[PDB]
Amino acid sequence: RGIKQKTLINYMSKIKAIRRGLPDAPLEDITTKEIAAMLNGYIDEGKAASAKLIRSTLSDAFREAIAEGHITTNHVAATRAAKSEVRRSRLTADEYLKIYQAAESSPCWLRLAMELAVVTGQRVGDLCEMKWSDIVDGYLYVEQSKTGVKIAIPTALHIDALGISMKETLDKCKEILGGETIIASTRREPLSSGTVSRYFMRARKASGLSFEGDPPTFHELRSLSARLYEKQISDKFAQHLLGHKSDTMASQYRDDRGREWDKIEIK
Amino acid sequence: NSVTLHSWLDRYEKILASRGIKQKTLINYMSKIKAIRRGLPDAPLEDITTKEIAAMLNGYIDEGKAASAKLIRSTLSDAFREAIAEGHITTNHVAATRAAKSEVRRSRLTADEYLKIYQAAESSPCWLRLAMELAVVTGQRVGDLCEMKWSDIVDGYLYVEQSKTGVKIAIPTALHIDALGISMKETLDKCKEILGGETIIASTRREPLSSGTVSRYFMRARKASGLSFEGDPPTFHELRSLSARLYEKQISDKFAQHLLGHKSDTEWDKIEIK
DNA sequence: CCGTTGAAGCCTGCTTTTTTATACTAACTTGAGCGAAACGG
Repeated sequence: RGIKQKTLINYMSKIKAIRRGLPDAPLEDITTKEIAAMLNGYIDEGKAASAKLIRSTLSDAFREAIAEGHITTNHVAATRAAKSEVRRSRLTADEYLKIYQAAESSPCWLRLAMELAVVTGQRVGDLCEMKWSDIVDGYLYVEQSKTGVKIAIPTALHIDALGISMKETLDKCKEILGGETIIASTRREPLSSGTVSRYFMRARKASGLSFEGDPPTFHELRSLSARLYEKQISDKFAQHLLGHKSDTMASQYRDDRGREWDKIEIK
Repeated sequence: NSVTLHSWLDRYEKILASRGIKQKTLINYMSKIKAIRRGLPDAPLEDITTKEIAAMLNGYIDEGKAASAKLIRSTLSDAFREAIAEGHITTNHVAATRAAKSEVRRSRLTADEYLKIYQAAESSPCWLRLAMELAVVTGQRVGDLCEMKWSDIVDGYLYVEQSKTGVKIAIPTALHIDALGISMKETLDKCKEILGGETIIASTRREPLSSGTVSRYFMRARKASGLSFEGDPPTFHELRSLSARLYEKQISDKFAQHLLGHKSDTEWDKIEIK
């Protein structure tokens, strides 16, 4: 079906759980009951999001089965899908500096990757894949991997809510870090995306904070960046920099989720 | 009684013959029907299962021809839908399957590549070079480029009647590509001196040429140049795609759309300050 | 300075007003087992 590598692994992770939670008996013999018995078994453990992906992947498995002469109906399209609200909190500006000072004990690239992920508002994965050759005439050509949307971030961008410049942070990664990638390690070599966030969680718990539910993360730097880019300049600006095009998430990525009250001014 | 699959496919072809469509179009469907003949046994429609339909479909998907599977699946489905209308069966066992999503793998053409092909077209006759520059200066399709007569040119214009869509436009004899070094006027007059016939693009015998030979000989100069690509080597039709790509950065985007013959709208965007 | 009268209060059946849809697609994030680099004897 032409997949993007990683996505394929996700499916296999959901299929390996079905064969372990459901007998290897005939498909036509598989009633709707035995499908909800296993499904609900993962809903009580708090894994509500898991039950949604398992039922969606298992349901599609039967649609293909019906197409190849195996079964007549899908007994998975009869069960309900478990809704799951986001428990991940949002990051604030006053919380950003706190983690900034708690990253002192941490390597140097962590204090630069955090400032570069809030000034450009780029994805973590596409943040560790940007070479110094992707910067021409003061423009940072970034090609996302998720959606695959290309953009150009001008070096003339700075946040007055944190006191950081993109031209000052960029050059601060050429001397301290030094490498083929804007964000390298202590060995002048690239760094995985599943490690840049790891070192960020350490300073989080060490900074001694306190949130409601699931604590923020490195990915939250993209949310805080857009939240500031919406009041600093405009809304049409923090909609293209993130690589977004639709007009449905421009209001969802603006929410607060119950962190800080939406202060309504005279305007 | 009178059932069976094949018996229906014979009474189905006549139905499409009265639909009132293009000639070449009707032929495309026929080639799909013949494939179904040697792809499925001769038995009543109510006996054909969804399994056998997907067994033949996927067989063409694995061979590499995923695109063909889509049309054959979309055509075979129409036959049954018209079969139910007559009262033959009750259900369409083809609407249960799923068409295989195919991605276009025909590489595009650049400016450097075109220059390498035009020069390699030396061994080729004296009408190919003219057909190349013309197909890029007009950005028209190979089908109409062969049906262009010198009578179409009226007071500095170029009346072109697209056969595919049917759009009617007039390309002025003042255009000029500023990237390859070609001029509409200088190109047309070059065809009146060298060629010399009733049609803008003729043969060495002063006679019109088919649209299947214009792109055929173009292929020879493609593999003779010695250029490597990624996927399937571009074709003569790509000159139309290269034409627009150039005019969009030479004049305007609204100009390329009007030149190609489009009406409605349907890479590295810039993030402005405001 | 005890006894009657009226602004409220819940039970039921309506009568509206704000949110979220369905689904592949593509990631992100905290374990834990594992191999190589770098410092202590």
